[PDB]
Amino acid sequence: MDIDPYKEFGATVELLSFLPSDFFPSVRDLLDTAAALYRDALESPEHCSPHHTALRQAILCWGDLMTLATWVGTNLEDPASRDLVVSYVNTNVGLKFRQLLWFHISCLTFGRETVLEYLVSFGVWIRTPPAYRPPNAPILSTL
Amino acid sequence: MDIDPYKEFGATVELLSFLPSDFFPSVRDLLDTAAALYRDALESPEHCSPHHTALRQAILCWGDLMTLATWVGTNLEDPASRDLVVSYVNTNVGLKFRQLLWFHISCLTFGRETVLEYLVSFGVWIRTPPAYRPPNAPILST
Amino acid sequence: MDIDPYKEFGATVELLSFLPSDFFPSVRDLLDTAAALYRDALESPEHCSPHHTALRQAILCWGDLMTLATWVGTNLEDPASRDLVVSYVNTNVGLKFRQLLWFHISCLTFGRETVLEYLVSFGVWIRTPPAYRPPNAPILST
Amino acid sequence: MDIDPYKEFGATVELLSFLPSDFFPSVRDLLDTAAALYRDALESPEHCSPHHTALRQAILCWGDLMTLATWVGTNLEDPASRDLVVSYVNTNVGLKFRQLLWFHISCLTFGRETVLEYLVSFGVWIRTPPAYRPPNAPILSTL
Amino acid sequence: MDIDPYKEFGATVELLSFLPSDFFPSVRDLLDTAAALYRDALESPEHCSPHHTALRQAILCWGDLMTLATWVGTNLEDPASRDLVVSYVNTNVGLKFRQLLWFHISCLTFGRETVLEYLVSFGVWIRTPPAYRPPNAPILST
Amino acid sequence: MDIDPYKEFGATVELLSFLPSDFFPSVRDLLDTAAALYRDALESPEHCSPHHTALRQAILCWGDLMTLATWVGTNLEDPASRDLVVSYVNTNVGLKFRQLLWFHISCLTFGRETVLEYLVSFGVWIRTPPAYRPPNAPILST
Repeated sequence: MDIDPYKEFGATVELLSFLPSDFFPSVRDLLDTAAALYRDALESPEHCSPHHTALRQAILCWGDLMTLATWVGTNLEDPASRDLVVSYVNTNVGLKFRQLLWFHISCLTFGRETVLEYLVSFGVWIRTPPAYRPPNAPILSTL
Repeated sequence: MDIDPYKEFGATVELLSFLPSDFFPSVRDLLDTAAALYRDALESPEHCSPHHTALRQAILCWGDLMTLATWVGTNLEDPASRDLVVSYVNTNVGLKFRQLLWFHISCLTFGRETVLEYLVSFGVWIRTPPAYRPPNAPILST
Repeated sequence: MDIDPYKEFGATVELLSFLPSDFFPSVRDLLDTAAALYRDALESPEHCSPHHTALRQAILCWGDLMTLATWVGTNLEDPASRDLVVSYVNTNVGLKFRQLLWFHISCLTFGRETVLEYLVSFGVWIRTPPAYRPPNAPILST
Repeated sequence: MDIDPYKEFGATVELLSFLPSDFFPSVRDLLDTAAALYRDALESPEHCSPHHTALRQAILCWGDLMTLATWVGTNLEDPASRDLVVSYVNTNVGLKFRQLLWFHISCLTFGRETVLEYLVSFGVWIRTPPAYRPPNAPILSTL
Repeated sequence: MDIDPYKEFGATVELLSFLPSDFFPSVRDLLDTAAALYRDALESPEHCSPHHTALRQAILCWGDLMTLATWVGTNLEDPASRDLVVSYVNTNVGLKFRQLLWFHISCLTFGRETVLEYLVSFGVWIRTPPAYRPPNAPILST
Repeated sequence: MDIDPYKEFGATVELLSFLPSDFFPSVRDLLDTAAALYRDALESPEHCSPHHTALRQAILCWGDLMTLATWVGTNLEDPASRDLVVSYVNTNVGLKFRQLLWFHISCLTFGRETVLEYLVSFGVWIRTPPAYRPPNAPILST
């Protein structure tokens, strides 16, 4: 299927793919921010914003995959394949979940337009080769 | 942690526990019905209703677990492990999706006002003993 | 002495005698349906309708007879007596509760106006001989 | 289930539990007062008040348990277990039924606010140790 | 090349894929029903609705393939080839016509507003597993 | 129980736990700041603000826990019990009491809104990679 989750809010998979993997916080850090900043809005039953609506489902999906990881880790009889599967889940699907949760959280915190502007700026920044790129990477804030 | 997927709508997990496991349709069935009725509803410039957003997220998540299954089929040479994992993905993670996708497609077709009443009526129906149980189960329409 | 539980509503004991004993659902079924649809209706700061008050009293009384059953299971070593008492609580005190809880949950879901008519229609249905009896018994909806 | 019957009317199981067991009248006395003061209101089909609505069901439940007690007393073949069961029902569930019926009857007679005030006062009174507690216990009346 | 016959109406090819192949009626049945209800609707001085035009085109096309079949029966002496061609015309080109003619006769009788909803409801019905599937399939009326 | 002491002031136990353990200052320097800055306000009979009452109760509680520890130290002859109890009072609950005192003291000095804003700011700053975050961390100010 040719479906893009971020295409609704102006963002796109091509636009976000420029971000290096090291940029995103760890998934546990994103779920820690989720609680600490929006535990009321997430648990409350109002349709606060489409960002919240997508974020709830994203968090639940990550919960399901975490349960899947524990299931393999505790149940599987082969330590080698056990580690293989847990490491496959924690990294490959990691990237995607850390990216989606980060985008939604950043939108809620900073404004959709602000996040899109920052992402365009970082797309410009990263593609420059090191020898001429500025030393300090772009920083995100609404001012 | 304990976010409830259906709470923000008019149904919940415990409320949706009424409907038996074998009642819900196959994920392939739901996917085909979606590709048939709503192929642009989940591709329009902007989302129209929270149901569309939730349905789209459901398609993404099920696509992720489908690609996981294909990857397992390709990579896990051990036939027993490959069979176990493919059975798990389709029998234990498949039911939850079946439920979510069904709740978000019936809502689009008929609306929450009709789906929530259907979920109450089906509980009433399934609760009666087989002696007095109407042979024809309730079905959605209009 | 001879207080009638349903008299203050639109049904009575003799009126509710129409519905067979095996028609009513299990107390566990009714309890689950309640925990699913009305979990705050029976916990809100103040009661909203007499149906809520009566349903809450019914839950308390059934909880009392459930704890009696568990206590009997724990304390009565004599297996025959333990079996007799557990059978009694669930077969002779269980039917009356099944009836009360059903009448107070269907009223909440659909209202007295629909429950009383359903109880008349079911009498009409059950009264006909099997030759002309419609195969599909009447069921509540909307 | 975490349900409290008296919580609707301001009363609570914690609030009423302070009352000593000897305080409540015998269950037969409560059912004698029921008739003598509210036989018309109980038998009449109007929803006079939520107190009446709860009281009708409470009386019917006690009737059912009385039938249960007679059933065991007359039918059971073992006199020892027969007496055991009848005494278990007449005392343990007694406390609860004598308490509930007493609360509803007192509310009907005296006013919900008056009963709550008296119950708070008796909660203060009973918790005081004997050496400093007043000799005469609080008395209930609307004045 | 890829013109869609139903796109200009409220249904499509993928949408009409829900209804099983054996559900649609025989071409003879549809032809007779047409000769019975609409014999002047497809012969009036001028067309009244696009449904009439499309139905008339369908009759012409099916007449062309009927005459092809009769010509094959007359001319192809080889019994095996004659049997193969007559089977093909009625089993592989016959289903597409059955579909088109049915969609254009039900639309005339009941209108698109009723046919499109019927096609969604039948998908919902057929999708449910046999365990909970209502024994009586949905049918058009009024 | 499930009472969060910060629940009233806006914060939560999880929100303050969103900072690392070692970040909070020790009880000693913290109480020295309290005494240096608001002793006259803490000793005054004026409940000028809820923070004053909460802090007043907190220091008294910590003192009660310190007196118990000292009594254990002087009374118990066993070195093992003495060491374990004096550590347990200091390390296991020291973090919680060090975070409770810090919240109130910072709230008084800079204002509650400043502390709430700083908590989220620093919690977000501690989780971003160093090469993509300002080298110097945030600090309270007015």
